[PDB]
Amino acid sequence: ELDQLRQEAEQLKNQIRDARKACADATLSQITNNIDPVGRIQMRTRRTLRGHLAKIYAMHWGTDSRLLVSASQDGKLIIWDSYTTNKVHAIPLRSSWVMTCAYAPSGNYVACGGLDNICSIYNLKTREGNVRVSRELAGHTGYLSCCRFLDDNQIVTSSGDTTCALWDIETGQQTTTFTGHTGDVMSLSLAPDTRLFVSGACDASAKLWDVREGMCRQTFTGHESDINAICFFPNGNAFATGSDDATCRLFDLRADQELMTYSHDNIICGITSVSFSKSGRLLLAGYDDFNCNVWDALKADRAGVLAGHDNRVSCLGVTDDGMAVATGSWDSFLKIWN
Amino acid sequence: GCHVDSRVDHLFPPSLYIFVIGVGLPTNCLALWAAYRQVQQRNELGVYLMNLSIADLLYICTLPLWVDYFLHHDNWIHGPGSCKLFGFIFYTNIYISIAFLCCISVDRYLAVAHPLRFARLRRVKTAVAVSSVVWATELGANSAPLFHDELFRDRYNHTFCFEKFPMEGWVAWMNLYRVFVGFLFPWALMLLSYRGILRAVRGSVSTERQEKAKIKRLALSLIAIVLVCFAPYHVLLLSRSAIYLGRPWDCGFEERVFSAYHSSLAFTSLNCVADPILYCLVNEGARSD
Amino acid sequence: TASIAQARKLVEQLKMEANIDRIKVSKAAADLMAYCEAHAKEDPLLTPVPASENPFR
Amino acid sequence: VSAEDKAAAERSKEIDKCLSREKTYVKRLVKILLLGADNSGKSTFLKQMRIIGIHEYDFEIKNVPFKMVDVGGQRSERKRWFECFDSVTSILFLVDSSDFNRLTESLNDFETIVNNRVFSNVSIILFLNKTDLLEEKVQIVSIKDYFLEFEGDPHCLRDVQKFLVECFRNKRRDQQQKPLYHHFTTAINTENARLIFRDVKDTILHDNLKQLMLQ
Amino acid sequence: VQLVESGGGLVQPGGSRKLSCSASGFAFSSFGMHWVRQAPEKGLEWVAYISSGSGTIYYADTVKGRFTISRDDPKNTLFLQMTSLRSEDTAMYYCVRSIYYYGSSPFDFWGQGTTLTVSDIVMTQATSSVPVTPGESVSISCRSSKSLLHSNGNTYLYWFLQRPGQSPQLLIYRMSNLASGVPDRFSGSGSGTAFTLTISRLEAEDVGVYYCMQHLEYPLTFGAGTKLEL
Repeated sequence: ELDQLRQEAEQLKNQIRDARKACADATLSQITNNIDPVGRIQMRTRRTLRGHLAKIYAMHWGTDSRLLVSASQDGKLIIWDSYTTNKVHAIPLRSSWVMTCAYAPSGNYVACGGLDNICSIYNLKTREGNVRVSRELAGHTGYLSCCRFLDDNQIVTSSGDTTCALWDIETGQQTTTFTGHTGDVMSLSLAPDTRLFVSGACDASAKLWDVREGMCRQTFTGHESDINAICFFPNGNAFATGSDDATCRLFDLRADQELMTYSHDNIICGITSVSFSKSGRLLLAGYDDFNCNVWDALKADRAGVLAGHDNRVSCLGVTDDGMAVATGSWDSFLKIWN
Repeated sequence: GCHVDSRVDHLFPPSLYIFVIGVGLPTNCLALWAAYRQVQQRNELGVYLMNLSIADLLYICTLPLWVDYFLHHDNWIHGPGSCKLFGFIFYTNIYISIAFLCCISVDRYLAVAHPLRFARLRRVKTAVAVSSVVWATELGANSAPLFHDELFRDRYNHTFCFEKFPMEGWVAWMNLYRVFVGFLFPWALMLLSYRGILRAVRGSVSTERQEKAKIKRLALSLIAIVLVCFAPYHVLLLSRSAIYLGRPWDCGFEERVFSAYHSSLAFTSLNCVADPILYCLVNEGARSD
Repeated sequence: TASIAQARKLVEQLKMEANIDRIKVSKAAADLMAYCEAHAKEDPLLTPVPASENPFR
Repeated sequence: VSAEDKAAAERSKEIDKCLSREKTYVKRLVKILLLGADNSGKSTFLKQMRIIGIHEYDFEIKNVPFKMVDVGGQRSERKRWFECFDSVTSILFLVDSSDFNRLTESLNDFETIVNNRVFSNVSIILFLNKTDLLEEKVQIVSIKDYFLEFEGDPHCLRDVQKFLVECFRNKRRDQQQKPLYHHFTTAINTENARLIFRDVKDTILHDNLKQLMLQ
Repeated sequence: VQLVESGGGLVQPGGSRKLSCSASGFAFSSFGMHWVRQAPEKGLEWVAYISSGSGTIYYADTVKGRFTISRDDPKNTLFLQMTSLRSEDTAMYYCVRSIYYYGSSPFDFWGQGTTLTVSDIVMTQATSSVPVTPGESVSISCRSSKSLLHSNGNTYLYWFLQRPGQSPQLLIYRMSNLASGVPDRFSGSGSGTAFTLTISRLEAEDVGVYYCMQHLEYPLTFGAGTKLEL
């Protein structure tokens, strides 16, 4: 019966909890304490990319590590050139509210989404020379938060109606759907192996989904508020997340435990974006304190502050080659660090 | 052109300037500092405030040397170089200073009265353009006296810089321009401008009793302090000029005004302290700044 | 019994989560820090590189 | 530098000038957010507006750019993400004044949106629609049967109007930082656009006073 | 897309004439335009170039002050004016489209052009027409004087093909990259002042005259070319 169902659910919860308690031996701090400190890290603003009109919300890099795409709430998609500070395209938009952008690995397509409940895909390479929209995906009943590419015809979409789905571009209809998050999904990331992905849905919960199998594998719960950012460790067996509890965390997909608690007393604001570094030794995080901070994976001691903005940092990214780090905030300016 | 009276006024101008330079220099310096932040926030009024702060300090910097004209009792023995340079600054920049107080008043009338028009006139780029024009025009109109040398010997081997008490030369006619146009017209624009803003606030609904009282206090404060520090000097200046223009033979009233002219000139320098404290310290936000 | 079905799928969703093979935390901690030693000399963010090859420089 | 980067720079300059052209039109823009119920008559108000998901309607009054945003079915959102409309200068609230059962739910919705912390820089305007029936039910229907504080006789039109105005005004917490205008207008009237323009004018006047003079 | 050229015909020595070019099928404003002439049975030559938005105009040193170039955006038309014609100007004219930004394909489309009859870095393209049979691989080398390796790590040399009775078509741009709609059998590489085009397994419709080009600094230079045919 339903009461028996509750009893079985509680028993399964107890089994999972007991197994997780059994798997623990020591702490990551204990394991990594004789390791040498990374040292003081001081960086400088090398290039400022001015030209936007309104607040910038997100940006994404590319495979060539030269071209980046930025988007704002005025309704413009501007593609920049990092080295020479020369604008390449300025794609005009129809809907003036967007909250995500993406760059195809091949370099022939860009995507964006917002409150229109519709995904838009643009074709950069065209004989005429004008960037034009190719497909207009529709079918969601909630606002689109984040979108990422997997192939030249496969895209992954997360929405606020507690659904995540995978589409076929030419076909224009969804292939698989993912259900199980109680709250609305906010952020997602793709594994380097391109066979699994993880996302958080504002319920202090992280779930791992499989592209081909189509059911959730594991679930992690360690926070006390909505999760705002997520990204993958370089290898592919760890992911880190940040929330409004002013605390970041690191998990393991094989051990099934949380390892470390990046925390400090002075910070009382939320986390906007989180990204790793090339060798998995830095965990940069964007705070609401009108600044950004740099942490350590195995020490969790602060290294440096990339201050220099006048408002809230909203996006963060690290180039594929491992050269530069980009920041975008509501002052309508992008800055390229080193 | 007769013996003048100066025994009554010996130390009032020199001693007062010491107090003003000690107090004026910091007040306008922080006023200059606060003005920079204003334009840094894309606010126009920081530019007009910035210009006024620099000019006031320049007059302050020229005072320690002019008090030597009342301390050393050298009757301007330094030489012709100072007389054609520093006498120019003493009698010119006070009248450039009034211009900016008019510029701020017109700007404020273009925001409170009509906050949805004149976007191009309120651009910072345009503001600097008019600022240069005002600067250049004021220098050119008053440049004429410096070209002609002004050094005249007196009875006790004295020498008056930029002044003479026979009213010889074209100074008498140009003084008419310095008073009728350089004083009354900018002060007239101040009164018309600040009366209009009070009319609009009376029709405002979001404003409360507390905020309405404060703006009335400031408006009459700015329209009264200007007259206090300037009117007594220019009233006598027209009178002493009227003697030479009307009856050159009469000189007794020219003798008496010589006592007050040096007395009234020092009192005018108090307006160099009115501008900083009344535009920076009064504002609560700038006070927090 | 749709609500009973919803509770039903919840039990099974746990039954996948019941059958997962796991490892030790020390073993897992070993995997992460080892990857850092291998690529220590390839991350410009840790060790500044000279200005000659630096493109933004 | 190579006869090609020069052309790239020229292309960049053309794009920059194209953006700078739109900057001026962006700067002089006034945004309005419309939130209303099903019976509020928002459809009729929007219909009469133009005779003289997220939908957008643009119109011009006295050579001023205006922009109205209509949000339907997304008012239930209660997360921080939806608070991206943090640059609007005024929020309209069309409300029914006929049915005293619906008045209650309208009051809770008003409480829901007006006390939100992000919208602490918006001049809230409240248009009481209908106001043609209420003149015909005051002498017929007694509003005392729904609320228990109305001292005045429900047949008194002015007393009922004061009742409703006080009930709406007292709903806002945190005293009052930004003002709350109100008017008794129907849908056939044409001066509502002028009323909105006047209210926005007063709001901008207050903002300019605070920014420039009193500080 | 289609580009048409007109305004050509027989003329007497002296006088004047205006040429016309028609554009239809693409964004005319974004693209820049060139003019290229060809002697009856000889090589090619660059004439002029107007940038996007009619910002900058460059002219050839062979003739200057007698030619005028202008564009008309709303009608998608390009026209050129000539005065004081000379016997050296007896040539059939071409129109060229080019765009400039990171990762572009300049000099992609060539118009058929028109005919007319009145009454610097140097390239060494030895002609030495090599007889060839189908299925054999060939290599053609073009020589340049100044090193074409600008410090930005970019080589600026192009290739072209012109079948008889047709217009030149782009094959390889920036020394390595292939163009759109070209077989993968075409391949090229080289180094500074060392340029070679390695074709593999010749097929039909490969007869014609090839050309090499520079784009390092104005003015532009062409070459005679080799007739790869048997």
